[PDB]
Amino acid sequence: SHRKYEAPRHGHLGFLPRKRAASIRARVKAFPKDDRSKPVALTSFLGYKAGMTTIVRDLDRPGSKFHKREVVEAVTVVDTPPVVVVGVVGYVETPRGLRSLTTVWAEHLSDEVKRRFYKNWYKSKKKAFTKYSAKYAQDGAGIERELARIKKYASVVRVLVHTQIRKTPLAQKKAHLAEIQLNGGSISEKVDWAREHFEKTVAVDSVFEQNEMIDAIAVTKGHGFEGVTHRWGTKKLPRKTHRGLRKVACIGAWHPAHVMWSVARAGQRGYHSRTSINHKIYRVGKGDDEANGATSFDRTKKTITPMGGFVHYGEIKNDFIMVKGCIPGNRKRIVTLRKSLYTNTSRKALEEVSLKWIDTASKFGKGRFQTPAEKHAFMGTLKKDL
Amino acid sequence: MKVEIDSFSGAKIYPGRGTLFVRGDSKIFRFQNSKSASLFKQRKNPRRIAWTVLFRKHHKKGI
Amino acid sequence: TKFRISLGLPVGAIMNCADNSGARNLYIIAVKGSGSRLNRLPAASLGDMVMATVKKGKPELRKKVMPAIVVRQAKSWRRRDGVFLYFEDNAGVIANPKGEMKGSAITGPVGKECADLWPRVASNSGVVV
RNA sequence: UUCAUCUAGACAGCCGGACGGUGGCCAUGGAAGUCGGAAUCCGCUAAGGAGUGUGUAACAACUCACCGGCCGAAUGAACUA
RNA sequence: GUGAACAGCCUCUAGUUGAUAGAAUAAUGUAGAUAAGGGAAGUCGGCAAAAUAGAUCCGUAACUUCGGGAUAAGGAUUGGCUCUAAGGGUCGACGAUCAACUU
RNA sequence: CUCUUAAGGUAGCCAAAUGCCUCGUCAUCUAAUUAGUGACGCGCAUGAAUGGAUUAACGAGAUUCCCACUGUCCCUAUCUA
RNA sequence: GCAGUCAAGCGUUCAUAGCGACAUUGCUUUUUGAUUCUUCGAUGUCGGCUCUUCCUAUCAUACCGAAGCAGAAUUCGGUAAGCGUUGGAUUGUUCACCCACUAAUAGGGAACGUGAGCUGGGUUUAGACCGUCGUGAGACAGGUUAGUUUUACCCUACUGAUGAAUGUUACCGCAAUAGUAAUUGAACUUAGUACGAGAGGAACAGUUCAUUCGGAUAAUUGGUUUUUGCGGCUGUCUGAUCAGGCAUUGCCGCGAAGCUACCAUCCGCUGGAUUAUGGCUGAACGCCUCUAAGUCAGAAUCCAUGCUAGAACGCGGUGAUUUC
RNA sequence: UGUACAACGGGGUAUUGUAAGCAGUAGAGUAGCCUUGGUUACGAUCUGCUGAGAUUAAGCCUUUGUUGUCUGAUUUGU
Ligand SMILES: [K+]
Ligand SMILES: [K+]
Ligand SMILES: [K+]
Ligand SMILES: [Mg+2]
Ligand SMILES: [Mg+2]
Ligand SMILES: [Mg+2]
Ligand SMILES: [Mg+2]
Ligand SMILES: [Mg+2]
Ligand SMILES: [Mg+2]
Ligand SMILES: [Mg+2]
Ligand SMILES: [Mg+2]
Ligand SMILES: [Mg+2]
Ligand SMILES: [Mg+2]
Ligand SMILES: [Mg+2]
Ligand SMILES: [Mg+2]
Ligand SMILES: [Mg+2]
Ligand SMILES: [Mg+2]
Ligand SMILES: [Mg+2]
Ligand SMILES: [Mg+2]
Ligand SMILES: [Mg+2]
Ligand SMILES: [Mg+2]
Ligand SMILES: [Mg+2]
Ligand SMILES: [Mg+2]
Ligand SMILES: [Mg+2]
Ligand SMILES: [Mg+2]
Ligand SMILES: [Mg+2]
Ligand SMILES: [Mg+2]
Ligand SMILES: [Mg+2]
Ligand SMILES: [Mg+2]
Ligand SMILES: [Mg+2]
Ligand SMILES: [Mg+2]
Ligand SMILES: [Mg+2]
Ligand SMILES: [Mg+2]
Ligand SMILES: [Mg+2]
Ligand SMILES: [Mg+2]
Ligand SMILES: [Mg+2]
Ligand SMILES: [Mg+2]
Ligand SMILES: [Mg+2]
Ligand SMILES: [Mg+2]
Ligand SMILES: [Mg+2]
Repeated sequence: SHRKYEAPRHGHLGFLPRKRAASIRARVKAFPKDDRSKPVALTSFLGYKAGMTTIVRDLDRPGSKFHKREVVEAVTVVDTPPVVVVGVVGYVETPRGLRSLTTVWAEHLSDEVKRRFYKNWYKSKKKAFTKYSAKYAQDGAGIERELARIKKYASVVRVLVHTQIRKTPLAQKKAHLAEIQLNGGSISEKVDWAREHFEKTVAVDSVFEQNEMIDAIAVTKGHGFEGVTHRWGTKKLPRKTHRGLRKVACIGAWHPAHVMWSVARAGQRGYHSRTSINHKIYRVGKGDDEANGATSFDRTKKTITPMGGFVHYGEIKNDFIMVKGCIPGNRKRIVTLRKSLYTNTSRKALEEVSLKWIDTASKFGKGRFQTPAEKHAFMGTLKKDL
Repeated sequence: MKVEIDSFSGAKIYPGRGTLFVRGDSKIFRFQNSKSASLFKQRKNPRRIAWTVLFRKHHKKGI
Repeated sequence: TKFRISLGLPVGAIMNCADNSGARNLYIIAVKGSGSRLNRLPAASLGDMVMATVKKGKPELRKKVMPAIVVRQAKSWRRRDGVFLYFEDNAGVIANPKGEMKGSAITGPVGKECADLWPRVASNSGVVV
């Protein structure tokens, strides 16, 4: 007989299977459509989620109840030191999809990216790319031949870039290497851009700008094996239930005489690849710029780092991207920020946000002071110091 | 933005921090955190709570 | 016309009557504009119009369904300016379906969202937040 | 299949006419061809119904049956499986 | 010892240290807890849980077989410390000496 | 007025743990009540030691409402072994 | 139970806007019967809770056609199951009924889905009471009260998790296939405008929010406390002090981290092809004709974009490949 | 054999709420003494040193300090 009271199904069947992502770095499965009149540019960037904070800004939304008023908003900080371009990959199109024809690497690779090709770096002889670097022996004839092949072919061009994880406070020391599509015209000049940027750094400010809508692609925080109640949001069974209540009561009818794929089951929760779109960049700040956390309204010379450091992360010392709201992935996780795949014009995008104040109170507690100088001024002199 | 003052402890309240309590008589109390909020609800006197600005002022601490 | 306010007054909640209509409390039986979800109680927030009965109060006002407007919540809710605020009690005022108050005076403070949503409540209100 | 129209011009198509006796008689507050009953007529007639519709409170007025101007050979109706 | 108490809790004498262990801390469990706002809307049904609770003082309705109901209902107080007052024995209207707790 | 029995259900009580019709009718209780209570009684099929009616007190008996209380629920979360 | 055909009539006129007698053709298996084919060395017997999926005879939402469609509202109908279809009082109840919200509170199937998922209020063991019946033991689709809900560790299914084999190993990728998701409302304005004698009274475009759902996240607020972190308190033990033990986490207040809440916040894409339908040209049938050839637009539909997984017997690029 | 790693230490951050000890013409009062205005003793508590003390990664941040560690086993060939 029928369900006898309608309810929406629990969970989204389009995010199946709820299995662990095959890699800790979520793959970018779609790049922005190529407009071949614009200059050559990366379609994405690699960063490390540092943590969240809060900002105050005047809302610009005519017709809204809070128009020209002050709104407090949550923001996520992504430590984004410049990425080192170390190679180029050419992609030809086939009746069976895109296919990598050849990859041309830079002559010199840093130990950061070399560690990525090693499970046991400490006891290896570090022979990686030693014979490849010999292709630059006298004139780089083989490198030029491969680049000529990429120009003659490879309707899609991607650069291989790696993070400078040594500039982050992470203990990993092993760089993250990824392919970033080169948008802009003339595959020939895509290859020229890649070759000219071999062994060179590209900063996040050359990829992204303020008020831009971007997408965050990351593996979510893992939670291990989870019951249906929290994995799918199913109703808790009554307290009277024998054999447990954090379950689904009926996991299927008599026919089909099988548990169906659509029924909520206990299993792995979190550590899933997610691509969340339309996150507005609130700041493109620079590590070399002190007063990173300052605004035109605050003028207090302070960095983006909260007092005591970002909890479980450390201090931001590099370029950083501050996006509105929250993004998938936990602190210290590698995330990929990609340009939006469409042109959003909705007055939520295209809104020019000007931060009035960035919170730098300690996230290790109920932080009361934005700066150590402010703590000094409020508290007065102490016994130890001050 | 304007930095508020804790009605109980006198600590600086930055935007989003703590809570705001509107009493029956429409008096407004701002608490920087749940510690001061809970002490106020317990009806403790800030003049007796040794870490508050009011206590330190009444006891001539720091000045 | 108003942002989402954390619902703190589900069906069956009894709030104080803040008007001078002679009612002492309002008993929530419904929330206007509330959605549908299995087992989910209709719940009201500050500024919402509810359907209510007078549990204690004037006998002429008791034993019937009437519109009411929530003017105090007592459940902490977040304003867009980042302020988490709450009242000491849940309170509402008897009104007609068009939002005009049955009483002529408000006792105690009134939420800004409720005052902005309902001009008659704002006109009869004293302290707003 | 059966019955019809047709080079003595079939049907369709465009345009002209579509009167007089006559607001025919009666029921209706008013009904003139046309909400309704009966009578189902002729003179002019190639031709016109006391009326095929639209329209009017009733009129008036368009419209079609009917006959014509033009083109020039097949066409129409009811049936059967 | 606390406490009205052979209650509960801690300790002395005496006895035991016996229940297969080690490492991790997923789901679901069994046992024990907490929870914003609402307060039975859950459910057959307040099931389960929570709330109350000792003692002192005040106050206590209907009904009643006058015996009860009754701890009705409903209130207030309670720590520590320093004191004050009252309540005795024995011996020779008073003196000497001795003494334990309850208010 | 009749037929009629041994006598024809008296005092009481009731949609009662006894009433089919029935979720009876009225009132109250609620926003809403096949529930509860108070009434009514041509009562399928109430009723007098097969005891009737009522009763203070008592009840791990059945039931309704109210105050307090709460994770029973809204709507779940967290912690310990 | 649902749907047709005819058309005497209703509909002021007018059979077919909407209906529709007398008749008649069907469909369905969510009624109840009929039967007794399966099961009596046993398929757990009501209802609810929970959860998934399916159907469409479509309540709502999308786009439309018709009206006795002026507007508003409404009615009939088409494509359409993509998407939603509720909170409660009484009752074990299915059913019913009422209150209320809502865009709507559509109807159903899945062994009258679902008891090694629950529950056990009812029916339907044994106790007991009443009424009627019986001489009686006892009977009662009559009422009432109490009444043990057992087992999975196997196989498969499902959910997640490893993994041999391809020379080895490592990095970066491709994408067959499978899944897929967003939903609905309100306010402002349009506009007191179109329409209408008036009463009343829209819609497109735009804006701000909200509902239901989903995926994340913990800056803030709240919850959680074995941080047994700090403080306080009782009883007792360590001669007193200091500092501690025990009270099965002794209790209380605060409590960082972590986890977590529409109790918090953030985010949830745009192209093509179509259905109904409305058209273009245009014969059939010198006219007419959206249709026959051809063709335009067009739905919450479909397929893509995008999103999830990555075939462990699909593929590509690239690095290093053992002196002994 | 290092912008190495670890264990401690330091600092920052955060939590609680002012440690022990000493002292005091603080202390409701009480009991002695004699030079009769003090002194001695008991005293919940109060005040000062003292926003002190304690804890702070166990999944906080940081570190010119101190101390130490850094070749064990198995297997893999086109
Ligand atoms: K059988
Ligand atoms: K917390
Ligand atoms: K102790
Ligand atoms: Mg349904
Ligand atoms: Mg969630
Ligand atoms: Mg059980
Ligand atoms: Mg924090
Ligand atoms: Mg907190
Ligand atoms: Mg329910
Ligand atoms: Mg004693
Ligand atoms: Mg609670
Ligand atoms: Mg509470
Ligand atoms: Mg209450
Ligand atoms: Mg209920
Ligand atoms: Mg219910
Ligand atoms: Mg019930
Ligand atoms: Mg109980
Ligand atoms: Mg009593
Ligand atoms: Mg009492
Ligand atoms: Mg009688
Ligand atoms: Mg009776
Ligand atoms: Mg009765
Ligand atoms: Mg009830
Ligand atoms: Mg009897
Ligand atoms: Mg069996
Ligand atoms: Mg079976
Ligand atoms: Mg259909
Ligand atoms: Mg069944
Ligand atoms: Mg089963
Ligand atoms: Mg069972
Ligand atoms: Mg069952
Ligand atoms: Mg039972
Ligand atoms: Mg029995
Ligand atoms: Mg008998
Ligand atoms: Mg011991
Ligand atoms: Mg202890
Ligand atoms: Mg045409
Ligand atoms: Mg065609
Ligand atoms: Mg594979
Ligand atoms: Mg340290």
